[PDB]
Amino acid sequence: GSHMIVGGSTIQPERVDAAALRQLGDAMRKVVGSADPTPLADLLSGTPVDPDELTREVGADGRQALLDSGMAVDDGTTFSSPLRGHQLHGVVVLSDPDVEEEVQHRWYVDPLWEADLLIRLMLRRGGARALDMGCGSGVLSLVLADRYESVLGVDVNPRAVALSRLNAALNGLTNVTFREGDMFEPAEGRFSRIVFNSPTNEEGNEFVDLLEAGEPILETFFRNVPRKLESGGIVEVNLAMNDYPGDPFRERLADWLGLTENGLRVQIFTSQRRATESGGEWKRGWLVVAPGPVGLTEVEWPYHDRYEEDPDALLDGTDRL
Ligand SMILES: NC[C@H]1O[C@H](O[C@H]2[C@H](O)[C@@H](O[C@H]3O[C@H](CO)[C@@H](O)[C@H](N)[C@H]3O)[C@H](N)C[C@@H]2N)[C@H](N)[C@@H](O)[C@@H]1O
Ligand SMILES: Nc1ncnc2c1ncn2[C@@H]1O[C@H](CSCC[C@H](N)C(=O)O)[C@@H](O)[C@H]1O
Repeated sequence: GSHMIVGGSTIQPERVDAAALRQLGDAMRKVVGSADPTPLADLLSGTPVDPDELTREVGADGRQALLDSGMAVDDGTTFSSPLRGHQLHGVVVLSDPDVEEEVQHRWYVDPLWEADLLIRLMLRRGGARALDMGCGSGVLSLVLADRYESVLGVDVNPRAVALSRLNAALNGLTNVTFREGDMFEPAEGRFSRIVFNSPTNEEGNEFVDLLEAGEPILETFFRNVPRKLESGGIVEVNLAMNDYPGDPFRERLADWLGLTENGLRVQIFTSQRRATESGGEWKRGWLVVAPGPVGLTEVEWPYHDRYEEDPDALLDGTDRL
């Protein structure tokens, strides 16, 4: 048909018993991320697999649970999966494979481009109630679930809600809730923790799709953050920022947050930057709202480079700062 097919597959965990899902999840903990792929690990890496082999490893029920949830598809001979398995930070996560923009369905889910990294940037603290805006595959929500009494994930992509729910089910996590909706609209009450791996990269002000929504989505997030955040609470945001001549991002951010009016402390840790036509600058960085002296600070923290060199060096970094 048309070429934008990756990310349109039907995902339906509610079609399977939660016990079957937690068993499949247990099979996945054994083999996903381990070299010399078993049948199940190779299925979750995108290779066609004989169901005979797959059956010996997860059972006949496990084999049906893969088909009924949509984790696998029966060609005729073999089984294939439209998703990819990951195992990190104590959790097992499925998501779409990493592929080029041009073959991305409008419901394509973040293939975990920065999730492992952002999880290492996250303050290791815990508390009452966490929110994960744009939760995608649910990966950030599943991690936070370990140190928060409850976690709410929100995404406007109904495929990502289904996938998030599947992944929670695979890990047998019971304190995680996902809702479909537009930004804060289904997030009732306040939160002691808010995390946002934002849909922003090189699109500037332009809305391109659900993964690159333009600066307007950041303005909405940050304008509404003060009424969503508990006193003493913590916001963390992965984002792309654009500085234009006489028009720096950090100032637009201050207005959105009502920085002085709300008494907020905001630090931006900038990791990558490149000059643009307009004479201004593109940045990628990590923004944290946390308690302390009212104001906005910006530092250079090349955490993308230090990640390539030694990932565990990033643990408790924002705490040290
Ligand atoms: N190497 C090939 C890949 O290159 C691009 O991948 C980008 C990611 O997009 C970007 O992720 C960030 O930008 C997304 C929007 O682009 C946001 O939604 C997301 N929250 C945010 O973390 C990473 N930082 C860097 C990576 N090079 C393409 N997009 C992708 O199709 C392609 O396979
Ligand atoms: N208006 C909106 N309301 C809620 N989520 C939105 C949104 N617009 C885009 N998003 C979501 O924001 C997510 C950004 S990608 C990050 C996904 C996941 N948290 C991870 O780290 O891997 C996407 O899933 C996208 O669907």
